[PDB]
Amino acid sequence: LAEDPENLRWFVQAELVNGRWAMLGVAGMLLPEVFTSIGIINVPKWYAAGKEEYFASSSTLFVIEFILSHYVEIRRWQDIKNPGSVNQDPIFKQYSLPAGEVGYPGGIFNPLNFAPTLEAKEKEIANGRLMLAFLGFIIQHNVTGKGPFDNLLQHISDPWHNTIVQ
Amino acid sequence: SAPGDFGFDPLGLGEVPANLERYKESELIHCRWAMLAVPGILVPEALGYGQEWAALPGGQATYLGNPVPWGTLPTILAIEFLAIAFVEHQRSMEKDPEKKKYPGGAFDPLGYSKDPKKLEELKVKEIKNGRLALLAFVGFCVQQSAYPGTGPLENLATHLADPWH
Amino acid sequence: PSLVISLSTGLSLFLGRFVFFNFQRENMAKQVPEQNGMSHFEAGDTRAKEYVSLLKSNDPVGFNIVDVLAWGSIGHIVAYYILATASNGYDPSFF
Ligand SMILES: CCCCCCCCCCCCO[C@H]1O[C@H](CO)[C@@H](O[C@H]2O[C@H](CO)[C@@H](O)[C@H](O)[C@H]2O)[C@H](O)[C@H]1O
Repeated sequence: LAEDPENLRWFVQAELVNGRWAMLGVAGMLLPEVFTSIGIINVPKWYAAGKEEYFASSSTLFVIEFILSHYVEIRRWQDIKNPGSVNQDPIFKQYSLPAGEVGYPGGIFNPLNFAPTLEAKEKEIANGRLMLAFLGFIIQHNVTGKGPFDNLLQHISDPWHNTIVQ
Repeated sequence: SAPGDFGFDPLGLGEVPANLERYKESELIHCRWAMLAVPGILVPEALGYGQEWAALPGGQATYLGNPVPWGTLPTILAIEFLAIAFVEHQRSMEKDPEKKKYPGGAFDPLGYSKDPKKLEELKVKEIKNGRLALLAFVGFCVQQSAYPGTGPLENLATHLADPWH
Repeated sequence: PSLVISLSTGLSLFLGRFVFFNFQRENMAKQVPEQNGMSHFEAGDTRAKEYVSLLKSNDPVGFNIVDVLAWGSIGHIVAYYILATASNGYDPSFF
């Protein structure tokens, strides 16, 4: 007998998790542009600490890392079904405990709210999308090239290039 | 994740609430036997000098008459599984509240039957140590359960090694 | 290499757990109950079973193994014989 727009919690979240990890995603780039120098795929190995002991390996620099993340990630699941995270800023966003205009079922279109301080994650909405779709762009044009813009000598007009494989 | 929140009474609770893990108090003390065996290493710089039965050279006392089958293995073995039938025989003749025979009726009023015959009895700390042993026995005990040939000879680098294997 | 008599030792471990009750109470076969002639009727059918009767010699005749299985197996079966050997007898240690 259930009709239309339901979901409640759901993937309103997903967006604000994608964009905030798309924002902090392009923060991966950023660096190699004003003073260009080091970039592309890099296989970075990140930034690297001191010159004492390491040499290419010293074991997996991430698998040991992500066990920690784990039981600090299922904690949003330790949240999304039954709300709980003192700050309370994604599940519905802040302002304390409001947005129950969608927490107890019955959305339909609901835009929402949040931040005792002035406005909202609202013009921190756009900045969510532009970054989720920017990656789109960012890892779209690798497969062919890796640098952005110069001036009017012989770059910003596109001369001759190789196309896709075939 | 087997104790991923589930269980009711006989197969759920009943079998387990202490019982199976109180019989897994054996697991810990058998592991106490196994870690009353292995700690021949544990403390480095020790003074072992040498018996202890190693690598099969002859046996207990050679025996004035050919060894029973052959080896030091079946001599200590074949007995074990009939002499320690002492304990569990007594463990499978129990019951929780009072003991008489198979009398009249004692299913439930208030007081509620009892609790695992030998329940927690409090000390909800043996279990908090029990599962720890189990996790240890099951867990990184495969630090020495995959390719365990060499002993300890640490040379300096870091840790771990992945796969590879 | 093989303990061959490791396990025939082993199997009449258990069927002497057989030598049991031809002896001890009353007759054969807890006397033919039901065998020939044919059960009540019974009928669905039918009985009995009893999770409750795996005792009686669990403890006593769990020795039966070590009988033959000791001194009468790897240790040269009854050396204490003589008792009419001349159409022949012996018998003689293949061991
Ligand atoms: C959530 C459960 C699943 C949904 C599927 C089931 C849908 C429910 C079916 C409706 C049951 C019968 O309802 C029935 O009564 C109406 C009024 O009493 C009648 O309706 C009629 O009478 C009215 C009188 O002014 C007119 O204005 C209406 O236009 C005309 O349709 C119809 O005969 C029918 O609509």
